[PDB]
Amino acid sequence: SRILAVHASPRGERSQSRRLAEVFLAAYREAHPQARVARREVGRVPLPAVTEAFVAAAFHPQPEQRSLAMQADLALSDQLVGELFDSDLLVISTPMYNFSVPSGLKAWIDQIVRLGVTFDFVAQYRPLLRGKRALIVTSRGGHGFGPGGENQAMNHADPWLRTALGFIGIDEVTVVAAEGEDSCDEAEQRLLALARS
Amino acid sequence: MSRILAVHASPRGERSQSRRLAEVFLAAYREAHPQARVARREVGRVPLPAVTEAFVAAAFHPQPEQRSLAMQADLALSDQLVGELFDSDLLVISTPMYNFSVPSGLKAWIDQIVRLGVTFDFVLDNVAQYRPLLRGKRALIVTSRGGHGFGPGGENQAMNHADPWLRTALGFIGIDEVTVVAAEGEESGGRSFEDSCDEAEQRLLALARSA
Amino acid sequence: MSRILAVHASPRGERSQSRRLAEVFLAAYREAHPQARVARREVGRVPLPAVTEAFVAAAFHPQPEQRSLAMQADLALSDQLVGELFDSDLLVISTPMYNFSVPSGLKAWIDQIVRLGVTFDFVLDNVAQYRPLLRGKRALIVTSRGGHGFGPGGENQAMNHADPWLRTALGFIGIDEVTVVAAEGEESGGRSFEDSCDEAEQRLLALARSA
Amino acid sequence: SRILAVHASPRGERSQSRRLAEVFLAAYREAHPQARVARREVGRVPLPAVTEAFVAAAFHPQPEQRSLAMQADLALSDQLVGELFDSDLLVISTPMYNFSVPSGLKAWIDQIVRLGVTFDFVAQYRPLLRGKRALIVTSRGGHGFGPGGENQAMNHADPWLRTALGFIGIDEVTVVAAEGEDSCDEAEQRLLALARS
Ligand SMILES: Cc1cc2nc3c(=O)[nH]c(=O)nc-3n(C[C@H](O)[C@H](O)[C@H](O)COP(=O)(O)O)c2cc1C
Ligand SMILES: Cc1cc2nc3c(=O)[nH]c(=O)nc-3n(C[C@H](O)[C@H](O)[C@H](O)COP(=O)(O)O)c2cc1C
Ligand SMILES: Cc1cc2nc3c(=O)[nH]c(=O)nc-3n(C[C@H](O)[C@H](O)[C@H](O)COP(=O)(O)O)c2cc1C
Ligand SMILES: Cc1cc2nc3c(=O)[nH]c(=O)nc-3n(C[C@H](O)[C@H](O)[C@H](O)COP(=O)(O)O)c2cc1C
Ligand SMILES: NC(=O)N/N=C/c1ccc([N+](=O)[O-])o1
Ligand SMILES: NC(=O)N/N=C/c1ccc([N+](=O)[O-])o1
Ligand SMILES: NC(=O)N/N=C/c1ccc([N+](=O)[O-])o1
Ligand SMILES: NC(=O)N/N=C/c1ccc([N+](=O)[O-])o1
Repeated sequence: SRILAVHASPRGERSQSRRLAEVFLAAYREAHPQARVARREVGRVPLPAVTEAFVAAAFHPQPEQRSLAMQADLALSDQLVGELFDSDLLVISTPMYNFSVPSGLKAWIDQIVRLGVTFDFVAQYRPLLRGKRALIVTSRGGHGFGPGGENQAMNHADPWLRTALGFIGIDEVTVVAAEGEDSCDEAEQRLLALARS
Repeated sequence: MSRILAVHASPRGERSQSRRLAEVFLAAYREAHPQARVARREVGRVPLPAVTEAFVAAAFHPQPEQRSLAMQADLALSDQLVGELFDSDLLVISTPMYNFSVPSGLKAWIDQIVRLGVTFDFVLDNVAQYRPLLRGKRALIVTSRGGHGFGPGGENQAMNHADPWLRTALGFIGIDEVTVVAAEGEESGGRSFEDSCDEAEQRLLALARSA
Repeated sequence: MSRILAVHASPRGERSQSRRLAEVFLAAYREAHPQARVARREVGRVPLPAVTEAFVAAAFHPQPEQRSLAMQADLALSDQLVGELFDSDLLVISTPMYNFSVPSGLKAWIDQIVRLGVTFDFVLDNVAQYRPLLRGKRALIVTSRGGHGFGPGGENQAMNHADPWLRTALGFIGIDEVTVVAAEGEESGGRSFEDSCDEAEQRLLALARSA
Repeated sequence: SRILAVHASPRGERSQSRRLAEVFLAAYREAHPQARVARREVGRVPLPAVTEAFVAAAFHPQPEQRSLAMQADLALSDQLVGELFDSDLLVISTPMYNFSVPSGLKAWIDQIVRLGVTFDFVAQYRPLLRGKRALIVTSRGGHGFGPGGENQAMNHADPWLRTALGFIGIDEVTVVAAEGEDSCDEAEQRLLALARS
């Protein structure tokens, strides 16, 4: 059982989403002693944004012909994609920042959605990832951003992740949210339950 | 004469359609308002710093005037970015749709300019109650998308977390007069994209002539 | 009353000795010159963009006035950084020694402000002949090092590629009046570092009182 | 024979140092068909600068006690160091930018000089890398920056690299420089000779 854990909060010890995610990971490890966890930090480390060079390389009509410089432009992307390919369960921890996700997490997504690698087209688009599942652990300052919540329509954090993840083939996605920064305890207890299965 | 702040979020240069269309609007605006001020803030071709833990600590410091000089340094870019907004009457954001949202640099720009006590505030009616601090401003969002149907009524409307999300974040700080001009079909190109770009230009020219 | 530009290159905040010592100088300068302008440019706690290929293409464009708007965007930060320098009479750089040189952010700041036709130029006496374009400026470099002997006469002088290198880069654009104030022994601390910091402060106070 | 190639120019096809380095690498591969080359791009990709968090983690008095967040702060560094450990020959290509190296290369060095990993102290310092050699391939706009050159004392590019590399244990270092951007041809031919041995 291989887990990729992507932490999106820039905060360390003080991060609630990171802490909850780590509570899940620890419980998961207890119940699956053989598990491996890979951590990809995108909160405390400045992940590069997509550049024009990246666009030219990633959408190259004949990728086998990419120059060495273009391959260099894609090397981080390839590494990030590889972590995803090698994992069965993707865990993403993230704050809501301004009704969406921290910019580093947007940057991660922008690196791993890759034509001919995690999606393709025939234009109609097709996902290429299979057999993967994801758990999103998110913390929010306010309230009512969840399903049936008063502010659901303002939530462009996790519902957006579902869209992007869905596009590349990850369609089994669970969200666990703590709001009001009781809800945390319900999340933590929800996570322990999820981990022991 | 509205003072304009243009925020360009495509990493692409001459080839950016979102940038190009926004520049059509700005030039046309300039023609009708020779003395109007236009400031440009690049967030696409320039890596804009993400929000860090030090930024959070400074921005949310309970006694703001007591921030160390180091903390002030952590907010210096934010202060510059916010200042540009305060100086402007009309905000123009040019942006691609990247993976059903905006490029990460634009997200980072937003994260820098939503500032407690500066562009929004709150009181405790225990239950924090938020209030926007920007007034008298308007925004124009000029966007380009590879595919089709991300606009209202579109087959893929629910997947659109780019401009609808921008409208929400801007509304939070008090910019609720927001217009969206979108070109679609950029990936397929053809003459359907030419028409879409043509319509976008005509729309932008009308807007510029009346702003 | 010299206008001052302070460029802080340590990633550390309250704990930065190089920053602290420079702030001692600035405060003391302020006390003697209440109306003096002081601008701070953070290059340590803020990731400053490296020079890119697009920057090179724009900065070295043979017809500069013909740069596209995208190219101008590529130089916008550089223009801001250069402008700060032009506005100043005295430049104060605070910097650690990091691996026998300066932190990468400070190197990036330098790479942004050495600009053809702006802070230096050249003619072809074929064999390019360079000329600095900054005049009437002075620099003060305040530095802190973990070890000892990196100064003149020091056992490790030849390993020092921090301030001696800064002096060379600044000289290239026309700042040849450069003073270096160094504290050493920061890693060992003890009372040898206390003395070194004390001497640095006394030196900086004298400089501030006469600048 | 394992090679780590660190390219420092932000320029792609147009980069002279990159091109010369690749001429060497190709020739080296011809003569040592079993060779492996790892490429670490630090010119066209924004390598993060050392931060206060990095300092706190890297100089932690009791590293085995580092929190997960601190380990995250060091994960890139650990990866960069690992590439170095796994290599026999380090090749660095770099422009001279303002009498030194591009800032990305300074940032790389700042990630790989690591207490207890590539150097230690007993204070007296001690290198920890062994059996490695390096080749620096550098391109300069001007002239006379080499040994015995009129401008030698202004050169804080490769002579500085020697210092930093020397500090962690890489003391067999060769510099091949092209100046005046004939010298290139002499470098290229110098590189082919070096590669066939
Ligand atoms: C820059 C920033 C933006 C935020 N935006 C929102 C928001 O849009 N909606 C919300 O409910 N809370 C918002 N918050 C509050 C955080 O979501 C809340 O503190 C969350 O628990 C932080 O996650 P973390 O503990 O993992 O760092 C924001 C906080 C910060 C620092
Ligand atoms: C990294 C990347 C992600 C993209 N994601 C989407 C997308 O999610 N939906 C879509 O319709 N088009 C998408 N596109 C296509 C672009 O939106 C389209 O090419 C757009 O014109 C780019 O804006 P620009 O021309 O101003 O640079 C994407 C393009 C890139 C390079
Ligand atoms: C990444 C790093 C590299 C360093 N390299 C050197 C060095 O090469 N020589 C030296 O004497 N001290 C070195 N030091 C020690 C620092 O120069 C010293 O702690 C200095 O005070 C840092 O400056 P600051 O206090 O303003 O942050 C290094 C420290 C760090 C964190
Ligand atoms: C930002 C910048 C700084 C430079 N600084 C120097 C310098 O200090 N001394 C020098 O001789 N040439 C300098 N040059 C010229 C370059 O070193 C020369 O173009 C070199 O061949 C570029 O390397 P590359 O072809 O691998 O990109 C500089 C060039 C640039 C773009
Ligand atoms: N009910 C709400 O609108 N809650 N919003 C919380 C937010 C949004 C932005 C921030 N912020 O601190 O930046 O807090
Ligand atoms: N989803 C669509 O129908 N059209 N958009 C095309 C996309 C989506 C993602 C990307 N991408 O390049 O990452 O292109
Ligand atoms: N070289 C010395 O004698 N003292 N300096 C200490 C150093 C050198 C490099 C580092 N470092 O932390 O990377 O510390
Ligand atoms: N003989 C010289 O001083 N040569 N210097 C060349 C340089 C230094 C900086 C630049 N530059 O283009 O930035 O070129």
